[PDB]
Amino acid sequence: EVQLVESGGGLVQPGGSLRLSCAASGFNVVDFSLHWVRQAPGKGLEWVAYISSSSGSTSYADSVKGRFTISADTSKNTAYLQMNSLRAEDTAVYYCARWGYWPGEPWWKAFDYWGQGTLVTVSSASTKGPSVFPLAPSSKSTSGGTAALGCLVKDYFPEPVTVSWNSGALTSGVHTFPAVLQSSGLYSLSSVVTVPSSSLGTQTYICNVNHKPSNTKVDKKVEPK
Amino acid sequence: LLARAELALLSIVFVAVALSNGLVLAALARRGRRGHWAPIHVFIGHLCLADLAVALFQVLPQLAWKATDRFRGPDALCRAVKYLQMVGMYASSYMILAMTLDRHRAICRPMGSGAHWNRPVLVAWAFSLLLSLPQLFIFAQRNDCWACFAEPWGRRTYVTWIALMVFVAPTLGIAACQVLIFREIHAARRQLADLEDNWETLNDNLKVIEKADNAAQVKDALTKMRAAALDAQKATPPKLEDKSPDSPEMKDFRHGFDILVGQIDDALKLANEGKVKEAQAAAEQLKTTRNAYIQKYLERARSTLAAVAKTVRMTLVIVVVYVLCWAPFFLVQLWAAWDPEAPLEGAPFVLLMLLASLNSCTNPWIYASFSSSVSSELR
Amino acid sequence: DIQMTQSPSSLSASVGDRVTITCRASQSVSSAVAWYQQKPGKAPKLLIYSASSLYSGVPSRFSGSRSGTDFTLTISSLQPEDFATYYCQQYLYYSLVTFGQGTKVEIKRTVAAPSVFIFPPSDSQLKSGTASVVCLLNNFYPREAKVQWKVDNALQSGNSQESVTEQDSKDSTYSLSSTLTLSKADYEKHKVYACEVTHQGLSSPVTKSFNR
Ligand SMILES: Cc1ccccc1C(=O)Nc1ccc(C(=O)N2CCC[C@H](O)c3cc(Cl)ccc32)c(C)c1
Repeated sequence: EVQLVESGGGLVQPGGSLRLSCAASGFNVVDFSLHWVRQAPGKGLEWVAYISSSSGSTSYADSVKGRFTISADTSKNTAYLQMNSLRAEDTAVYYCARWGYWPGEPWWKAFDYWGQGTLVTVSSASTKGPSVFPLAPSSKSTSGGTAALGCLVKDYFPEPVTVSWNSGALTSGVHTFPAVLQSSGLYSLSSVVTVPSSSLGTQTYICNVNHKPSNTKVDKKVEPK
Repeated sequence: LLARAELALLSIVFVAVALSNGLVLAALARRGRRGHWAPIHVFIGHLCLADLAVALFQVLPQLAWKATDRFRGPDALCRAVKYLQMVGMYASSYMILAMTLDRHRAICRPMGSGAHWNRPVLVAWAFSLLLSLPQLFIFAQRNDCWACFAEPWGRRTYVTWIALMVFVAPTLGIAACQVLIFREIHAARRQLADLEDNWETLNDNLKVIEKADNAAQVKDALTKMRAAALDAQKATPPKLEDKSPDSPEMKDFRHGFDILVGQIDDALKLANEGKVKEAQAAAEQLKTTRNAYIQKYLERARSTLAAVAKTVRMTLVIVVVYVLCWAPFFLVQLWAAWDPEAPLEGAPFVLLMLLASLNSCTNPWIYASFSSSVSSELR
Repeated sequence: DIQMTQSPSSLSASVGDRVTITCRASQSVSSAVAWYQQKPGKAPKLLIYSASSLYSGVPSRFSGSRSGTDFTLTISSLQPEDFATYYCQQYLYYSLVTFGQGTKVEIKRTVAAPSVFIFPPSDSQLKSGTASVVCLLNNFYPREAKVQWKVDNALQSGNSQESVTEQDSKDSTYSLSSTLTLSKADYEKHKVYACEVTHQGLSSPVTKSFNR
C-alpha cells in the first residue's frame, strides 16, 4: 500500500549534474515530509536533505549545503533532488524516507517507510572490459587436503560483474570476494575455489567472466604447475 | 504516703486528656456544621474517641481507692472494667494503624462510608473488641480483684501475646507502611524536580535567545528549548492527584505543550531561513504561551504535594510519640512476664502508666498543630 | 550538532543469546531515539520508533530503554534472521537528524586455523606489464586476521589491498584475500616473496613463501 521508489541514479563525473526523483504511492506527499538519506558504500547512514511541501521549508546538511536543491511536486506527488558540483565522496546509495508532521504519533514514527535506494557513483573513469588472469596452483599440492585455484579480474569501471565456474557446475567452496576500488579508479576482484588434490587434469576447471556494461564475455582455463 | 504523688498525678493527667480531647472533638463538629467536613476528619475524631475511652476506663478507675481493692462491686463489674481497659488499649494501638493504612491508600493506591465512621475504623474497633474477649476469662472477682491464670506459664502466652498483637505487630506494620509511603513521596518529588528543571532550562534558553545576536546561538537555544519541552510533556501526574487522562491535562497540559513545541518549530524554521528577528519574536510569543498555560499547573502541583507531605508528617509524628510513650510499658510488662527474675520491683509502674497516658493527652495537640483550620477553630 | 555514538562496533553472538547495544547522545534528546535494522543490500527497517516503544510488525523479541541520555536496544532471543546491522537515530528535529556508527551482529563459532595459500603473478601479467601476488586465508571464523607481506624478507606496506568475503551461512566463516600489486620493473628487481598471518586460530604465526 505505502511505497517509495527512487530513480535517476547512475554514473557521472566530478563536477557534473544529476537529478534524483522519489515517487510515493499510498499516501500524500503534502501530509508527510520527505527526507533524502545517503549511505556511502560500506559506511553508516548519513542524513542529506529534507523537504516539507506543506510549508515549502527545505533543509540540507552542511557537507552538501549550497550544491543540492530539493523540491517537490504535489500534482505528480514526487520529490526531486538536483545534485550539482558532485565529487568523489558523493558516491552512495540514496534512500528516501517519510516522516510525519509534529502533532501526535506521526512525528514519533521517524522514517517509518524508506525506499529501496538508488546508487550514485562519481568518478572520472569510463567503461572498460575486465581482464582475466589465472592463478595457477602450487607446483604440487601434495599436502593432505584440497588445493586452491582461481582467477583475477581487473580494470573494469562499472561495479557489476558475473563470475562462474564450469558454466555454474562448480559450486563447492567457491568464494568471490567483494570488488575493491584501486587507486587507478577501476575495480578489481578475485574468484577462488577449493578442489580435491587427488587429481587436477581429470577434473579440469575453467572460469567464465561476463560483464554486461561492456558486453564482455571471456573464458579461461587453468593448468597445473 | 507516696500516694500523695501517685493519685494526684493521675488526677491532673486525667483532666488534661479529657479537656484536650473534648475541645478537639468540638472543633470537628463545628467544621462539620460549617460545610468543611473532610475525609481525614473522621479518623482523627475516632482516634480522639479512643483516647477518651482510655481515660474513662484506665486513669479514672485507677484514680479510685487504688482501683484494685474492695468496694468495687460484684465480679461482673470488675470483669467489665478490665474488658473495657483492654479494648481501650487495643483501640488506641489500632486507630493509628488505620490512619497509616489510610495514608498509604491515599498515597499509593487511590480508590460506603458515613460522616462519623468508615470501613477501616470500624474494622479496628471490631478487632479491638473481639481480641479482648480473653480478658473476661482471665479476670474475675478473685478473693481486691485480681486475676489468676493457668499455673503452667500463664503470662508467657497471655502477656507476650498481648505485647505481640498490640505493640509489636501494629508498630511493625505502621513502620512498613511509613517506609513505603515515604518511598512513594520521594518518587513524587524527583518527578516534580525534573519538571521544574525543564521549566528552568526553557526560561534560561528563552533569555539566551532574547540576548543572542547570531543565528547559531539562537538555533542552539531553540533546540535546547525543544528538547526540554518534549521531556516535560512526558511527565504524568503522580498518584497523589487526579487520573492522568482528564480535561485538566489531556486538554490543557499536553495540548499546551503541543502548541509550545509547534511555536518552537516555527521559530526554528525562521532561524534556519535566516531571519533572527522573527525567531526572537516567536520566542517572545513562546514565553507568553508557556506562562499562560503551564505556570498555574506547576504551581498547583507544587501545593498538593505539600499538603500530602504535611499530613504524612503528622501521621509520622503521631506514630513516633505513641511508640515513645507506650514502649516502656509493654517492655516492662513483657520483662516481668517472660523473665523468671520478675520479682525485683520498685513500683515504677505508676510512671509507665502516666507516660502511656501522655500519648493519649498529646495526640489532640499534635493534630491541632498540623492543621491550620483546626488550630484556628481551637482559638 | 547532536552526535550519537554506539560503543559496540560489532557483537558476536549465537542463536538464543541475549544481546544489548548501547548508544549515547551529546545533548539530551527527549526519548527521540529510534532503532533501525539493515540487512545487506536492503533499506533499513524501523524497529523501535521511540526510546522504548515497539513498532508495528516487529516481534516483542526487541526492546528499548532509556536512562537520561543512555539508550539501549536489547534482543532477548537471537534468531537466524536477527543477524544484521543496527543503527541508532536521534530525530529531535527535521534538520537535526543524526545516525549512529552501526553495530553488526553475526553468528558465533570456534576458531578454525585458516589455511594460507599464495598465488604468484601469472606470466600474462608480466607480458602486459604488471604483477599481482595474492594471498588467501579461508575458513576462519574470528576476525582480526592480520596479514603482512614481505618482499625479499622486508616488510611492505601501503600497496597491499585486502578484501574479506561476507560470513557465509553454510559454515559461518570468513575468507580474506590480499593482493600486493607491483609494477613489472619493481617486480623483477626482487627475488623472493612471502606472506605472514598472525590469526588467533593458529597457535603460532604462519608464513608462506614463493621463489621467483
Ligand atoms: C490504669 C492505666 C492508665 C494509663 C495507661 C495504662 C493503664 C493500665 O494499667 N492498663 C492495664 C494493665 C494490666 C491489665 C491486665 O490485667 N493484664 C492481665 C495479664 C497480666 C499483665 O499485667 C498484663 C500486661 C499487658 Cl501488656 C496487658 C494486660 C495485662 C489490663 C487489662 C490493662
